[PDB]
Amino acid sequence: ATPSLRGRLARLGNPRRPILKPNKPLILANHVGERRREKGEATCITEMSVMMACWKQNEFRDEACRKEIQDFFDCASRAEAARKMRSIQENLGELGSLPPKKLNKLLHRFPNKPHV
Amino acid sequence: ANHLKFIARTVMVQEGNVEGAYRTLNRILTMDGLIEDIKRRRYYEKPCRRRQRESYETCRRIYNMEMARKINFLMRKNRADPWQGC
Amino acid sequence: HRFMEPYLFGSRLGQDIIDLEQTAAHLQLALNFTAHVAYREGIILFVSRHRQFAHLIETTARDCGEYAHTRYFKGGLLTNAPLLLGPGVRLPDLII
Amino acid sequence: SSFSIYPPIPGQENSLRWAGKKFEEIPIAHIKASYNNTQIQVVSAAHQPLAHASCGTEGFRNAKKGTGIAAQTAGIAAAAKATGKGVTHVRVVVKGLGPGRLSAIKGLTMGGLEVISITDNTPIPHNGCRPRKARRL
Amino acid sequence: SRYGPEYKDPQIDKEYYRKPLAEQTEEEKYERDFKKTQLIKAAPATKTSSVFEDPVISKFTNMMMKGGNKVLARSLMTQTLEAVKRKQFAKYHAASAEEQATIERNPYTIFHQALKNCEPVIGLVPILKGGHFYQVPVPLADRRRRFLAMKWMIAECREKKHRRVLMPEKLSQELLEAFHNQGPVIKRKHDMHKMAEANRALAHYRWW
Amino acid sequence: KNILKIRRRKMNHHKYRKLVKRT
RNA sequence: AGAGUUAAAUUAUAACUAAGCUGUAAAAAGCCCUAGUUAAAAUAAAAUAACCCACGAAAGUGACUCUAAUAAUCCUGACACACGAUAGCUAGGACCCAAACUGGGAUUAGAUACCCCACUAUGCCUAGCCCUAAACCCAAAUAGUUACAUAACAAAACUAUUCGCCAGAGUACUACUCGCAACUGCCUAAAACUCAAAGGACUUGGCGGUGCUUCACAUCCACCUAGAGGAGCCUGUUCUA
Ligand SMILES: [Mg+2]
Ligand SMILES: [Mg+2]
Ligand SMILES: [Mg+2]
Ligand SMILES: [Mg+2]
Ligand SMILES: [Mg+2]
Ligand SMILES: [Mg+2]
Ligand SMILES: [Mg+2]
Ligand SMILES: [Mg+2]
Ligand SMILES: [Mg+2]
Ligand SMILES: [Mg+2]
Ligand SMILES: [Mg+2]
Ligand SMILES: [Mg+2]
Ligand SMILES: [Mg+2]
Ligand SMILES: [Mg+2]
Ligand SMILES: [Mg+2]
Ligand SMILES: [Mg+2]
Ligand SMILES: [Mg+2]
Ligand SMILES: [Mg+2]
Ligand SMILES: [Mg+2]
Ligand SMILES: [Mg+2]
Ligand SMILES: [Mg+2]
Ligand SMILES: [Mg+2]
Ligand SMILES: [Mg+2]
Ligand SMILES: [Mg+2]
Ligand SMILES: [Mg+2]
Ligand SMILES: [Mg+2]
Ligand SMILES: [Mg+2]
Repeated sequence: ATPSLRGRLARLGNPRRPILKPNKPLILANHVGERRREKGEATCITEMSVMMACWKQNEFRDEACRKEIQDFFDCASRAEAARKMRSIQENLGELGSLPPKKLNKLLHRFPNKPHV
Repeated sequence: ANHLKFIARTVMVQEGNVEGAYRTLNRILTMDGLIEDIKRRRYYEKPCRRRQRESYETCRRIYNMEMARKINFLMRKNRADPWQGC
Repeated sequence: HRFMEPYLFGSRLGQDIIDLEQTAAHLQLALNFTAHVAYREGIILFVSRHRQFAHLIETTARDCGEYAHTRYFKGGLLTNAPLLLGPGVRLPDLII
Repeated sequence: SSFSIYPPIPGQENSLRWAGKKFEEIPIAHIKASYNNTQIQVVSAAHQPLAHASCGTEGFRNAKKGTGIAAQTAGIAAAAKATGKGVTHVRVVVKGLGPGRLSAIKGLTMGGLEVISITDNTPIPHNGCRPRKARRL
Repeated sequence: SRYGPEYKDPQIDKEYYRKPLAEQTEEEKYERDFKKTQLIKAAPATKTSSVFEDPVISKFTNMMMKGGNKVLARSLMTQTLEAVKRKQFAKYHAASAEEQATIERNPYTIFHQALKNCEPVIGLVPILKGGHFYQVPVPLADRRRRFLAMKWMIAECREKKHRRVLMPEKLSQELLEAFHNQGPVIKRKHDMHKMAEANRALAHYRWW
Repeated sequence: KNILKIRRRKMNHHKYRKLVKRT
């Protein structure tokens, strides 16, 4: 549940030492934060390792082993396909909540009233 | 040390699945808060900084809980408007 | 609202209850004032911003022969009337 | 198919065997994954060191051994030496949070060791020794 | 640039249109291709419906072309093909019966095989980190690999030859060496692979 | 803001400490 | 405030294995009496519980057990009395770990800094001093009200009884006095002289080697082609004449 807020802030009516020192006022805004984009990372490292394992033992020749190189090519193709498709699927769907653009309008429909 | 070994923070793999067992253990540690504590204990933090971090985290948790509660409350009104054009 | 306390009869398990004696007392005066304004050839504008009964209010105003406003109320409508409506426009004599 | 992720403690009477040996006699693999290096030591149940391999022992360098590929290679290097002495199942005990944490665990399987369990024995003091000061003053 | 975005690339394959009834998946697309009023660009002069032309050969000729002497580039390509054909025929006639069943005289297949042999597998990308540039190993696209394979051979044959030796004569020897996996192009590919194997530990710097 | 006066007082105190150390 | 105890980690210490360990964006230095696993006293500190908000006048206090114990039949009130975080001093003891200073290694034009390594005072116990903090929740104590009423921001505006302070700014947490186990110390604390300002809050631009999203199509990179800077000449400049 929501953590208690009674007796936390520094106010004239509060007799004790304040517990929380908010950086900004605890006012519920009418817009949620934008979804952060995930930082990318290198891919197919484990397959490049086994591809170079062929070269290190076979004096850098591709006629010795072929399955590792083909698997690395398949991994590169799959990584490219995932980079292309996920870049448009993730910004569209989250599977757990509404898009931030719709959430902002929903919050503007029923905003908070810090005043009056 | 004095406790018995292979009891705490131990997960048994299922049918040779190691990647999933490692993810399960990582989730165990994250939910128990050990990952954050280990990352924090690499360098000592002064008590003033610890208090500031605790206050900031508490305020952030309160704000996030209230925002999630309001989102769940207002989720009903996401339906299509029946009085369009009036 | 803080100013609704004198106009409330009480609270029935959280829900406030409005007394009907004062409701009727105010409504008699309101209807008398509206009828006198209509009798004296006054422009009556039914204003309401609520997306449930907009069509009903528009039909009621059409039947009455008075004017209605149930859409987005523009900024300088009543104040900057000579620039929002026309060169010389007669403002409504009653707003409901 | 009732499977429990909890370890099979010796105090119980469950009948689980790997290659005919009980969970207590299965060898151990201590993987210390630091922020700059990853070391693996495969020992027997009697605490007898069987195999040892670190990222620096594979011809890497200062910043080269700190990556996950170095730990993945060290896993295979340790697994080869473990299999050379007749080891088929091992209990992985991880120590420390580093980039080559899961890399060594999967490198063991790549090198041919079947992991039955992953134990996270990371030293977390109960506010004991004071660590070093923070960086970026 | 004069063609608008609505213009679509033409299809030159005649067998694609000769038998549209052999499959139904292509029918659903080729029936709506023209229904949407899709305009088609003009067919380029380089590309035609001839069966003796290859896109790889056309790309190599375009890369070898200097300025706008397409006629000279085409003549050089034809002379290189003639030279490799005659050099293969000479060895075919000089060899015994057992080698005749193994030696190949078709220039197109040996050209394609040499290009594939000299195609690199992975490349290096310079990434700036900490104020210094690191050559991170990176998988390469098919077009990039083919372009590098062609460019290495072209650059080697343009500069590493004697003045009296002509471009078709040098290219004929280089194609055979690449096909047999002995050429300096293959040596350069091996050098690139060894550099990538040396810098493999820096592959974590890549973020894609 | 008030940091200007704080820094001015800090500089004065530092100079006074250096003078005391020298003399 | 005393007395007793230690779960995790670490270490002095032994055995097996192995060669590096540590170190950073990258390196170098350092240790190879090194590293991993198994056992391991002493010192230091006291993960989660804590999304708890209690105790104490404040400072401050949250590993466990025991003893003593948290004034006032409750207003304000000092220069009087008693306390008073960290740091520092004196004498004795302990010293895992961290670390002023220092000595090396990086970077830089310089780096007596930020980065890494080793180590000292010190942080740890007893007694005696020192009595300072952005000792700030920058909001005095005691009993109240939501009446009138938004300079601005911020923690909304105010009553009744008091105490302590405030008279432009710099000079100035200064000099000269008194007092103090303090002697490079603390409290109190001016003047000459210079200026017409010194300041608090806010608005709009601009900037940001702040951060988060969307971009660069000859544009930044990943990449392509053709050139300049090398030679002669033409031509235009800057220089001597
Ligand atoms: Mg209190
Ligand atoms: Mg603030
Ligand atoms: Mg500082
Ligand atoms: Mg000054
Ligand atoms: Mg004591
Ligand atoms: Mg212990
Ligand atoms: Mg000792
Ligand atoms: Mg060295
Ligand atoms: Mg504790
Ligand atoms: Mg009391
Ligand atoms: Mg009193
Ligand atoms: Mg002290
Ligand atoms: Mg010491
Ligand atoms: Mg140290
Ligand atoms: Mg130095
Ligand atoms: Mg003190
Ligand atoms: Mg304080
Ligand atoms: Mg004050
Ligand atoms: Mg007082
Ligand atoms: Mg205003
Ligand atoms: Mg003055
Ligand atoms: Mg002072
Ligand atoms: Mg003084
Ligand atoms: Mg350009
Ligand atoms: Mg030219
Ligand atoms: Mg030039
Ligand atoms: Mg020139």
